[PDB]
Amino acid sequence: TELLIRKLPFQRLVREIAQDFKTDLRFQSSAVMALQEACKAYLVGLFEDTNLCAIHAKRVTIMPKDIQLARRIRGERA
Amino acid sequence: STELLIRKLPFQRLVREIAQDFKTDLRFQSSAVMALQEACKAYLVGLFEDTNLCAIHAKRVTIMPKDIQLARRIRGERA
Amino acid sequence: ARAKAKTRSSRAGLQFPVGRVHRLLRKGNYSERVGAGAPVYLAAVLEYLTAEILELAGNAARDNKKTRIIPRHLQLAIRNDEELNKLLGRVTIAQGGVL
Amino acid sequence: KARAKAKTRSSRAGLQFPVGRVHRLLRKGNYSERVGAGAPVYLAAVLEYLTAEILELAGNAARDNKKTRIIPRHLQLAIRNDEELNKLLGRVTIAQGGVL
Amino acid sequence: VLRDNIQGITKPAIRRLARRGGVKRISGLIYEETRGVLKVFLENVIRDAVTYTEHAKRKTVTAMDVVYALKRQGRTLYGFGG
Amino acid sequence: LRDNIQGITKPAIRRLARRGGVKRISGLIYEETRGVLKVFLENVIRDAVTYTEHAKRKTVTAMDVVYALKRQGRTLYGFGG
Amino acid sequence: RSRKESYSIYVYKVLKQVHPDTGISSKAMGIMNSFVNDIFERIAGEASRLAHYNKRSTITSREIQTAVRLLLPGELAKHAVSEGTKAVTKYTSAK
Amino acid sequence: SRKESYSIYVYKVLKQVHPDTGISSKAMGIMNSFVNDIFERIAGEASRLAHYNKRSTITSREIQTAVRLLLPGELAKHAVSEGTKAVTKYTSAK
DNA sequence: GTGCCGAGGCCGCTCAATTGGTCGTAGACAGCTCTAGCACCGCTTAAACGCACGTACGCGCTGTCCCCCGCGTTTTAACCGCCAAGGGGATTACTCCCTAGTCTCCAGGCACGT
DNA sequence: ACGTGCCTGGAGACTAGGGAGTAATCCCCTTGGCGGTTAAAACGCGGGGGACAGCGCGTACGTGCGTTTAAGCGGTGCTAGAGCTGTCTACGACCAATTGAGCGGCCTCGGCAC
Repeated sequence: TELLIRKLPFQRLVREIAQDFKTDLRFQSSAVMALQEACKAYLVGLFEDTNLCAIHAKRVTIMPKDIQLARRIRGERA
Repeated sequence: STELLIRKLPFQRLVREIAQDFKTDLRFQSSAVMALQEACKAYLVGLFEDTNLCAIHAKRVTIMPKDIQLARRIRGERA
Repeated sequence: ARAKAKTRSSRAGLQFPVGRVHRLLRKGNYSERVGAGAPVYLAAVLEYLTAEILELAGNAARDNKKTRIIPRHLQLAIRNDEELNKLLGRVTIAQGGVL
Repeated sequence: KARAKAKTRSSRAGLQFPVGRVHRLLRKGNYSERVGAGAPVYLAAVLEYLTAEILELAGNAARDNKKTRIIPRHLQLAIRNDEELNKLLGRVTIAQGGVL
Repeated sequence: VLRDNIQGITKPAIRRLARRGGVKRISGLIYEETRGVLKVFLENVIRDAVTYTEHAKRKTVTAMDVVYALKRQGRTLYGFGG
Repeated sequence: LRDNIQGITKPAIRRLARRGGVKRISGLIYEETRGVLKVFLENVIRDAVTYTEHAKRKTVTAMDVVYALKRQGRTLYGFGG
Repeated sequence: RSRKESYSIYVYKVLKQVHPDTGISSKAMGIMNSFVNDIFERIAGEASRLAHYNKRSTITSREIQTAVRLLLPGELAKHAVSEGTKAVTKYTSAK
Repeated sequence: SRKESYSIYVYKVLKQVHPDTGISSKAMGIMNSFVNDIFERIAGEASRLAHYNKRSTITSREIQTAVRLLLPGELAKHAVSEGTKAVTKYTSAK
């Protein structure tokens, strides 16, 4: 597990979010594994865009403004 | 509605020159050229908005080819 | 003999055509069958969205001392409302001005 | 009476993918009222060609890593190391593609 | 019920994700921003998955609900079809 | 016809950039913008010509352009009739 | 002796309902037609997908409601669902 | 009940391109997802193409145009060639 | 105060929406099964965490020079109007051949066993 | 990983009908040419704003290490709910007759530009 996101905390976070949409919801294990895989892919792609924004400002340290710029150019809702 | 001139005749010649590499003896409806021009206007204005965002990030006020390249790379457009 | 014909839009209290919406749903290759309430629901939703956009655009035109809605006012209404901008953000309005 | 020996439409077209299953899927899916005779054959040929391309590049990746089997990492490498397949499958997330 | 589990994605996990994306150095203010971004993304996906589940009269979210919710974002996911 | 991308003049690019909020423009921006526009137009016109060829037509119509733009994820209102 | 259909008269009726003294240009009419058409195809396609996911052959108001929830954001979705439910209730109560 | 899948046809194509290579079950699942995704993309594009021209029938001409619209560059040329070859052989084969 | 044109109102017709009846089947509901999601517990050990510390790097400041903007002048080529030609899109009518549907048959693909 | 039974989805043959291919016609809308005349672009110049390199400082990040935390695993049990089968009834498709809604062409004069 190179990109180790731990199972139990992620499952608890997934359950917490779903409580705001429907009460007493169940989850298959494969549904949580799909959510975790999507989260990994999304975050790796966003960190790649963030690193391009940092290099463009002649930096090696990624900063929150880089993430904001990448997400704005992508068109993601702030 | 707040005029933003791209001249009709050179753009038409450009569209005909581009299209002749896909099919010879092609006709164009006039509304097709108007739609293409409107799409080009919108696309370029939005790209310059992203380019200006990229230029400010580098503490500049002058947009440069590298800003366009970064904006298009983040957008996902093919280089 | 039969009773006087009443359009389904009048029955549902709508301005949009329920019968035309049903015909388009049946023609469109969306499903084998179409329920009775589906065209009514769709017409109601379309009427609501049209009313929202025309309200905002009429407000925008009024703020310009103009009594007639033009594509610029529709563009202003779409871009000045967060919900409409999220719904209609990737859309190009002809002659609307790219801001 | 004397029915000839049945011949699959896959064998008539020289294909490995099932023409009959592709025809049934096209009919069932409410894509159109009617389906032509050659449309399932064309679709099955295209699908088989794309499958062959991807499996060839994944086998090359598996061979370059000296493994005798294809794993999802090899499919991810094959997709991302070819320009056309990256253009076709760039927006796609492969399960276990990055990590094994 | 336990809440504030977004802290469950730890700083070293974010560091690992960022190093796989090519990042060399990470500001200390990146972690909270990353947690917020992840929360927004997860909220959108889970909202559409729960809508798909509620439509089907079910009480359990399946892998196909997540796949359908992700697909209609434009984030197709392979390997959960069966 | 050969040199028509130069018909998108430097003042036109300056106007489009000003409308997008740009204050100062480098002199190397115009060739890059012309190349970007050429790529975009090539993609759109290729898909529109495919649509036209499917219909046994010789004239590209506004609906072909609207369909080509729609499948890029760029939706153009006001040319459907 | 031929026709092409549009939503112009209904959009005009709704416009007179909301802004009695305001008019609309033909260009804006075309924009409104394109908008209505686009929203119709979006909702119909989502409803068709929803019916296919559940192995159903009928598109009902439940499919339309779920599609509207999927496609429309936030308060727009909440108000559209309220309007559609109100209209369907009024329709079914009648005769 | 009985889920139909492309595993055996993908395995036949694998033994044609790499007769000594195997494939894991997870890779077969990714290949199944890929085949389904491509089938639904092409069929949807062909269905839209038929409706634009006021037609009721999806023929090989709609499939060819869908392949040319969806596949990029070199991929479209070879896919079109393979489909035309299959249709010609199928038409000749009684 | 005057002139323009485009948007609003009116009428005839014609075709698509409405009403009524019939019937086949899709789906809603009940009952059952048995699978898999959830909760608890104890133990281990991997991973996160908190602190210290050195140094790489972000950021502010300064100075030079280059190259963008604004302005005035000349050029050039878009554009509008008028005319002509002709290609080709849209419509209609006829025909024939291709696809749906039904019934019969069987062989490929999947669960079980080895 | 291979052999085997069976059972369900695919293939064969025939028929009816309507979808689509083809020919003919017309008229409209795209393409080309020519002249003038004017708006827009191209060009040159001068100045100063801004880009960029160099430098110093101090702060915050990466690394290492001992300690703490809680995740993971295996086992057990419970019980909700998903998936399947069977019945039956309401509901939507289909057809035929009726009629009013809606579309196109014409007439008018108002909101804007000059």
